[PDB]
This record gives sequence, C-alpha cells and structure tokens, in this order.
Amino acid sequence: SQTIHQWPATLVQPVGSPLSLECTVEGTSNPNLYWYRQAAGRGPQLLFYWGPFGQISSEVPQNLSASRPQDRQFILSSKKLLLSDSGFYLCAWSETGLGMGGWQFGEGSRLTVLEDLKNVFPPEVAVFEPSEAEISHTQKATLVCLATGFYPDHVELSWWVNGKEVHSGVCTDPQPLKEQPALNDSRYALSSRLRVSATFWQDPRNHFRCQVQFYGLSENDEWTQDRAKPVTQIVSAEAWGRAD
Amino acid sequence: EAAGIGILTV
Amino acid sequence: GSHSMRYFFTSVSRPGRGEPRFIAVGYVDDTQFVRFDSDAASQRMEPRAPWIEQEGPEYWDGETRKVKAHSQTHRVDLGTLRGYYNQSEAGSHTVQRMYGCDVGSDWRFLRGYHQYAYDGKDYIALKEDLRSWTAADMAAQTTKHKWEAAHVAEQLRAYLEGTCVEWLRRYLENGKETLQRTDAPKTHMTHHAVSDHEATLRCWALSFYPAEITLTWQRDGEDQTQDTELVETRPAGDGTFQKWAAVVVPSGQEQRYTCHVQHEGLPKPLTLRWEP
Amino acid sequence: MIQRTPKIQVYSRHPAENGKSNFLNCYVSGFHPSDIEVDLLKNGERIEKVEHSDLSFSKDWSFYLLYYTEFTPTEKDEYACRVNHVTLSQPKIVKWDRDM
Amino acid sequence: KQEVEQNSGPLSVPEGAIASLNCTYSFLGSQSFFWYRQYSGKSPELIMFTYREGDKEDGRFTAQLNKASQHVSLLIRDSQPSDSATYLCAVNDGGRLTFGDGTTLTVKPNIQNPDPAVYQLRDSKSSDKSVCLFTDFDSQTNVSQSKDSDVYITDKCVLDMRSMDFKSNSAVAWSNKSDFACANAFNNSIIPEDTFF
Repeated sequence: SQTIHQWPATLVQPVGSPLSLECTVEGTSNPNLYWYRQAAGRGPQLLFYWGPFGQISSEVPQNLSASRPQDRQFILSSKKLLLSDSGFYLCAWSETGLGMGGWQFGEGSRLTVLEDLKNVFPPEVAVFEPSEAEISHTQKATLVCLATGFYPDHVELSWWVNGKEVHSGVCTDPQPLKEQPALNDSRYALSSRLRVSATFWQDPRNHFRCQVQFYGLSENDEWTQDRAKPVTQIVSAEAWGRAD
Repeated sequence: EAAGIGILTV
Repeated sequence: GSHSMRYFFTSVSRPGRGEPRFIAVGYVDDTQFVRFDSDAASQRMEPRAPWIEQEGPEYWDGETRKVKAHSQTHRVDLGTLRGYYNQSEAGSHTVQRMYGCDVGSDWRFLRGYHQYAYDGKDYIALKEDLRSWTAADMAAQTTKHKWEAAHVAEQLRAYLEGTCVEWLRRYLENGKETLQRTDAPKTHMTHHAVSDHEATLRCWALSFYPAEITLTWQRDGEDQTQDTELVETRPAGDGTFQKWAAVVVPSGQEQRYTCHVQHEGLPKPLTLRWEP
Repeated sequence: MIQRTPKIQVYSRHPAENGKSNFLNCYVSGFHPSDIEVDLLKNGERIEKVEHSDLSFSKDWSFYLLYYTEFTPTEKDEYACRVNHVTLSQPKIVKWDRDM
Repeated sequence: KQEVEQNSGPLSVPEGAIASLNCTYSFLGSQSFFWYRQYSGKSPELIMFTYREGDKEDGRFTAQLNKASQHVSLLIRDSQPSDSATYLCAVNDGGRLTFGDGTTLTVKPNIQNPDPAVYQLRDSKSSDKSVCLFTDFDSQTNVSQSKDSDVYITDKCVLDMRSMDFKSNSAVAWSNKSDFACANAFNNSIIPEDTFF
C-alpha cells in the first residue's frame, strides 16, 4: 500500500516571505517524484521532475527550487515569494522507471501570496434556525450557516452534532461569493445548509455547531492595525434543538 | 523514439 | 528490403567515483542516429545523423528525459543485482539493455525484441511472442515474477509493435536520402604468392552500405568449395563498410576460382577473377 | 561474469596512396567488459588526438568501438594499434598492413 | 494548452445519462494516457490510464484511445451528481505527465418530488441580516445573482438526506437592508409556496 502526503495544506503569506513545502511517500522505493503548480481554471504544470538520484527535468521556475534530502522526502522552496507565486502546489510520484505504477498526487498545498496583509479578515459565523413553515410543509428542518466578511477565500466549513462531525443532509457552496463584486480586495461569504428531520431538530438535547477553519496570518507576520491579528483560526457558532 | 513505457527496475 | 530500429543501453558501476558510466545509442539499420553519454557536458540526447536534426525541441526534450530515466533505472538495478548475487561494493559491474523492432520490405512489423544482460551474460529476455520471459537463473526468476505482475511485456509489446514501428517508418521517410540508399560495393582482387607453389587471392569489397554482404569462393562452380580467410565486416568511419575473403590456391589453376560478391546494392551477384 | 578478449583490426578508410590524406582505423570488437585502452602508434609513438565511436554492442552483448585519426601515409612510416584489456596478459600490438 | 486540448465546459448531463469527455493531443511520441477527476478545492485523483488503442473499462468508466486521430476520451455511464467535477486528460510525453486544462462536468440531479418553497430563517440574536431559503425546486430552475448590491444570493446547491433517497436543491439569500423581504429576494424561480404568518 502506497501513500503520498503533503504539508502544509493551505498557506497565506506576504510577498517577500520564504516558502517551504514538504512531500513524503511511503510503501515504494526509489520513486520518481514531481512538483506541479496549478493555477485556477488550468491543469497542473510541471515545475520539477526528479528521479531517485537527482533532477531529470524542470521548467526552470523563476523563483522556486527543489531538493530531495532523502529517498522519500521532497521539498519545494523559495527564499522570497513573489505575488505571481500564488497557486495550488502538487506533489506526485511514479514507480521507478518508465511504467504505469503510481501517478498519484498528494493532497496539495494551496498558497496565496498577498501584497497587503491589512486586507486579511477571518469570517464571522452565524447559525440560522429552521423555518417553522418549512417544518410543517415537510417534516424537515433546514439549518443555515453563514460565514461572512472573510479574506482571502480559504475556509473549510464543517457541521458537528453532539460533538461529532456529520456529513448527511449537508451541502456547502463550492465557492464563496464576493461581498463587493467591483472590488479587487472584496471580502467573501460562504453558506452551508444542514437538513435534518423535524423530530431531530425538536429534541432539545441535540446540539448543532457550524465550524469554519480559516487560514490567515502566521503569529509573527508584520502587523500594524489596532485589531487583533487575523491568524489561522477556527470560528464557530451553535444552536440547540427547539420544540415549538 | 525510445521506450516510454515497460522500463522497470529488476 | 527490411529495416530495423534499435536502442542499446550500457551502465557500468564505478566504485569510489560515485555514479556509473551510462551510454545509450540508437540505430536505424546500420546508421547510428542518437547518443547519450553521462560523462559528456551537454547532458542531452544528441543527434548523430542529419535527418533526425529536423525533429523539434519537444522531441529532443522528451528523448532526453527518457534516456536519463533509463539511466537512473539501471543505477537502481546495479544496486539490486549486487544484492541478488551477493557481490561487494568493490567491483565494477555492467548492466546492458537492448530493444527494437524489425519491419519487412512492405514496412510492416516483423518482430520485436527486448533483452537485458548482467556482467556480459543473458539475464532476462522477452521471447518473440512478446508475452513470455526467459529468465537465466533464480535472480532473473524474481525479476520475471515482478515484471509479470506489472504487465511489463504488455507495455513493451505496445511500444515494439506500435510506437517503434511507426517511428521507424517516419525516420525512413525523413532520411530517405540516407537510409533508403544502397551503396554497391566497389570490388577488386589482390595477389600474393609464397615464392613457390600455392598463392593467395584476396577478394575485396569497399564503400558499401548496408553492412550485410556475402563474399563466397567457388571452385569450378556450383559448390562453394574453398576454406577462405574472411575478416569481420568493418566500418570505414564514413558511414560505409569494408570486407574481404581470401583463398589459398596452387600456383596456376587460379582461373578455377571465382569470387562471388552478393549485396543488396547489386542487381545481380558479381564475379571477379585474377587478371594481371 | 564473462570476460571476452577483443578482436583487433587496423586499416585505412581509403586505399593507401603515399602522400594522400586518409584515416587510420583501429576496430576493436567482441570484448567485455567495456573498459579498454587503445592507442594508435606512429613509428612506435602514441598518436595524440585520436577519436573513437560511441560505445555499442552486438547480439552476444560484446562491445565494439572504432578508434581513428586522420593521417598521411608514406613509404617508410610504420603504423600500429596498441590495445590493452583485462583479458590480455600484456598490451597487444597490431601493425598496419596496406593490403589487409 | 496547445499540447493537450479539452473543451472547458461546463457541460451538463442529466443524472443517469452517459457523459462523454474528449481530449486531443499534439505530442506524437505520447505512449500512455491518463484521466483524473478533480473536485472543487481538492487535488486530482487518478481515474484511469491506458497505453493501447481501443477501449478500457473500469466499472462505470471507459477510456478510449485512437492514436491515428490523437484522440482520447472518457465515457461515464449512469452519471451521478457525485460525478460533478473537472476531468483532466494527461499524456505521458516522456518520463512525466503533461495535462490539459480540464472539462468541468455538472450532473443535474433528478428531483422526483418537487415542491418549491421560499422560507425565512432566523436565529434572531446579534445578527442584523436575516436569511431566506429557496428550496425543493427541480433542477431545470436556475438561480441568478441579485441585481442589488446589498442583496446576496448563493448559487444552487444539492444536498442528500440518506433516508427516502431524498435529495433537494437549495439557494440562500440575505441582506441587512430594511425593505428586504423574502417574497422579493429571488427572480426567475417557479411560483409555488410563499408562506407568511
């Protein structure tokens, strides 16, 4: 059994900061290792291709370098990031040689490079309770979670019921909407729904929580605003079940 | 044109 | 006539120097058209015939990637084989691979091959059904099992019968002035006695292409009847080849011997006789 | 492991004519392993600036190489090919014969 | 991307139908071919590969290769909403993969029991903006963005409640302005179910 894993998964950094991405593989030896970069609406573009003993090809990226400190450890680095370095960085492996084994990607590393950190805001989260009219027309109750005012657009929303994450009856917008479509730096909003039966929503013992992982600044990033630094953090809101 | 498949380690 | 395309790969380990020496060459018939040498400065697959030079940069980049991948694969192999044969890190060892395809006069596929050797001996080879493997010993059996599980033969068959032949045809057309040319041998006979009795007649064949030729001596006729000293066909260095065949005949009675030169560039077999 | 002794041929690219530019060839084939030392000699001295073909091999895996240099033969100058290989107990010298 | 060409989409296919994805390549020495599926926010996942002419089936997926026309395709049988994703074609052009830009596919859910309705939801505490939910409409209904800068409308989203094989489309709108009423929030929808206490 082979596995490929990349870290960190999402990162928001200022222009001029260093980059370090890591990729590790297990269950195979002397693999071919690849770094690809993918821009929105396009397919992965190759940055580096290393065989077990060294680089075989690279599309000589302007501001990136790769290294392979161990057989199954692959690193992508930059000393000082440019705005143009934003992208979805993908590590892949193939079995030694020229064959059909592997060709699998890790989870990816989403990097957003920012010119001005003042634009960064985490989401405010609120849970909206089911419409009684809905509860009576059907025997279902739809809760809505709204995450607003966040920038950049990297959030992961999840629902939790009684301390456990749930997946059934949930649908989250795939992409967020701009709060001011005419502004390059507009903040974003995302909505999600969790639909359950009327009975389940009416039991007061049931606890509902919408949780939003936000990726923001690192603790040491330069900051000059009055407000608390908008670092990577989880913002959540809750509601309890209610009988009429 | 060299082989681009079928070349594996022993 | 028939044609072939063949690639030859050699990797030689170099204890205490780090990386092995790797040399790859590709041929169409008897014409070398590409090379890669790990010790050269370019680190690129390089052209060795004029007609391959017209391939664009995408082609060269791809060939360079693939040949470097073959190199690193052999380098892994050198380590694995040292283990399988319980060898030390002190000795130099050699891995060789050869593969390719033949096509007939109609340019349709005739056969394919893919063979591998270790230390100058057969290790594993694909049989002509392009599905079965012949393994030399227990080590090669382990390789055979791994390659059977990964359907290596199926992959090689798709390359040897498809890709290899399609590209061989392309090359034949692009380099027709080179590859489809037939240079008939320039021939002449030479004379050397031994002071008395018997003498030696040497039938020559020069500046010919392709390399395949047949120099035969007949006595009186019909039956080839004379133990001749023939040298290995050899390269001139200009893309053509050379060869001779010599017989020991009694002084006089020299007219009873006729040299028969057979070559593709000859509409009809040629016959030479000693003329002072 | 198999080691194989090289066959050696020494000849000119074109038919020799005194005072006419030509190429001196030393063709070594049928050997293994690939490491081999080949020198062309002029009157017993190593001819510097000698080139050779890209290493390749035959059906039985044995190697072959062509070493060559441009030269101009004369009536008196003696040419030869000197070869050493792990299969040889000492370097082997083959003299150039115009009609071989 | 000239080396590997694929139509961008979005291409719509009804649930249950066969989706056909096409790809052409220009690198003549390509010896293997690959299809990946990429969901929103995720890395691509390998669906399949082929190195020979003809068809190759793996469950609901069939890859096809025609080397003479440099055409690769992927057919997906019994298409499901969960097949909605961007499909990437890649060729191996020597030791590596070169990708096309992908074809985005949307598989429209078959809603068997539609009863479109717009409801007002509100956890009325510390939030100036109430929310309107347009739900249970069939998939032929498309939602458009608001023509008002203070009004926010999300695109339709399809959820699945494991029980009764019940699926439902929904869209959410909200605003913090006074005159905002749910009965006015949406536009080109289907009439039924606008309740009011």
